[PDB]
Amino acid sequence: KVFGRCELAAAMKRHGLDNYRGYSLGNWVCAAKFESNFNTQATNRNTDGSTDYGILQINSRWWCNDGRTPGSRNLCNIPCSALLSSDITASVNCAKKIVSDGNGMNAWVAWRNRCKGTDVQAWIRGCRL
Ligand SMILES: [Br-]
Ligand SMILES: [Br-]
Ligand SMILES: [Br-]
Ligand SMILES: [Br-]
Ligand SMILES: [Br-]
Ligand SMILES: [Br-]
Ligand SMILES: [Br-]
Ligand code: NA
Repeated sequence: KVFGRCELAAAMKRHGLDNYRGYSLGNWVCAAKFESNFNTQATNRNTDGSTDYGILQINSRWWCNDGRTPGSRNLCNIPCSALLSSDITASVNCAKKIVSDGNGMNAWVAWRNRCKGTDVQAWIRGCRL
């Protein structure tokens, strides 16, 4: 599924992501835009053999199990395929764990490079919330 901007904002807010760990809704939408372009089915392979999955591009090296990342962890205790569903519940719960591990949203390199320090409120402007 490819979300619209305000559609994804409302779904993130319903799942408790707005202001989670101090990060306003616009930060999460911005990060979803540049990680996946709002597409739940997005996947990308990394050079070390791990793969990133879903709306927020969660890495198999640490967070989910895809059965082809030797030596990796499964800290969200989830199959990586669960992060590709049209329902964002699994991706949101895992992101909550990732953002709480000490480095904030700097875990998402596209957030640090393309969202951090910008006018992130523009990503929820004009949405009915
Ligand atoms: Br957009
Ligand atoms: Br594995
Ligand atoms: Br393969
Ligand atoms: Br683990
Ligand atoms: Br949803
Ligand atoms: Br933080
Ligand atoms: Br915001
Ligand atoms: Na893994």
